[PDB]
This record gives sequence, C-alpha cells and structure tokens, in this order.
Amino acid sequence: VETFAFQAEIAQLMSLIINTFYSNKEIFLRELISNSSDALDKIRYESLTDPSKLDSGKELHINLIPNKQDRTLTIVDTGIGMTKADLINNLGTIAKSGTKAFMEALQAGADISMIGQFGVGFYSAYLVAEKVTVITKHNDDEQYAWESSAGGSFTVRTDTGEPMGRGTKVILHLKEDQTEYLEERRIKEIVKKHSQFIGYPITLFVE
Ligand SMILES: Nc1nc2c3c(F)cccc3nc(Cc3ccc4c(c3)OCO4)n2n1
Repeated sequence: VETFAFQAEIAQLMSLIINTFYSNKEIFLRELISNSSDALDKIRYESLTDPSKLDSGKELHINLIPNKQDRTLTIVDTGIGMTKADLINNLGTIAKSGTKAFMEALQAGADISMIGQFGVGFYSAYLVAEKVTVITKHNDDEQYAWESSAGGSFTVRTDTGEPMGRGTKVILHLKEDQTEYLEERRIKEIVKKHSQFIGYPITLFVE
C-alpha cells in the first residue's frame, strides 16, 4: 500500500465539500454517472480505430449497486478505466485548474451543484460518503484500488479482488445519515431527475 498527499488545492476542495452546509446532496449521483459516461465515450471512440480495445469487454454500461449490509453505493462502468499515472498524477493535474475555477465561481455566487462544469465532479462523492474506494482497470495497466477518507491523503494499491475486465467501480461508504441513497425509490428518483438521457444503459440493482 502506497500513501500519497493530495495537492493542497484538492485537499481544500475536499474540505469545502465536507464542511459547507448544502442540503442538495443528491447531485453526487449525477456527477459520478456523468464521469462514467465520459469514460465510456472514450473507450467507444478509441474502439472505432482499434476494435481490439474491446477485447476486455464489449458491453458499455453503468450499474448502480446498493448494499445495505455494508452501507455502500457502488457505481460501476465499463469505460476506459484509469492507469496508475492517472491515479497518482494526471487526475490531480486536471483537478488543480478546475478547483481554482470552481473556487472563484463559488465566491462569485455559484453553488456546489455546478461542480461538474469545472471537471471536478468526482469529489462531490464526499457530500454523502465518509470514504470512497475506486477500483479501476485500463487496458494498458494493472487493476488498482484507490482509497481516501479525505484528511489530505489517499492510498493506491494493486487490487487482488475479482478481476473486472476494464472500467471503474466507485464504492461510496456512506455517511450514517445518508442511507437514503441505498433506497431503490430514492435512486430511481435521482436518475430520472438528473440522468435520464445518458447514452448508455443504467441498471439499478435491487437488494
Ligand atoms: N468512472 C470514472 N472514470 C474516470 C476516468 C477515466 F476512465 C479515465 C480518465 C479519467 C477519469 N476520471 C474520472 C473521474 C475521477 C476523478 C478523480 C478521481 C477518480 C475519478 O478516482 C480517484 O480520483 N473517472 N470516473
């Protein structure tokens, strides 16, 4: 297990998301589905010039998996997936300029729901999750598990769980008072409201 410090700017973003009073938390789901859609567009596009990039799986989809026993909501996609370099360096680089833009917008009168427009919607997971684990596999790299409970650090390890083929699983370890996002009716409401035109099938698993 390797431990890394977030850049100060990303840490500050995560603290803002965790600390600001903001009742409209449900938007986290829209943001992670949008992230999945983006990742799926990428593999779909790349597969047009190189069909063998789909040898790791042809199905392009998003699954939403609630688990009351574990108190987790998992968003799974079969998108392009993330490399170790993404996890350690690249995502952070993109997040830095986005965080700065988002911060300035917020002071100008924007709200937290506009986070996605700045390319840092992933961190909205921390509206509802005390801990986020991300399992991811890109065609050019190994399966990795990224994990953070914020506090300024994240971990990366090689994953030895079930091999996933290709894509990303975002596992939300929900805060004690945010278990509404495990309820079938609540998840369906949120998807219908914010994600109804996503261009990939979204399957909400039942318990
Ligand atoms: N599902 C999914 N696939 C991608 C992704 C991807 F598949 C390729 C490149 C970048 C990506 N960025 C994100 C957003 C993201 C940002 C920061 C993160 C993260 C995911 O996981 C750990 O830190 N996602 N989310």
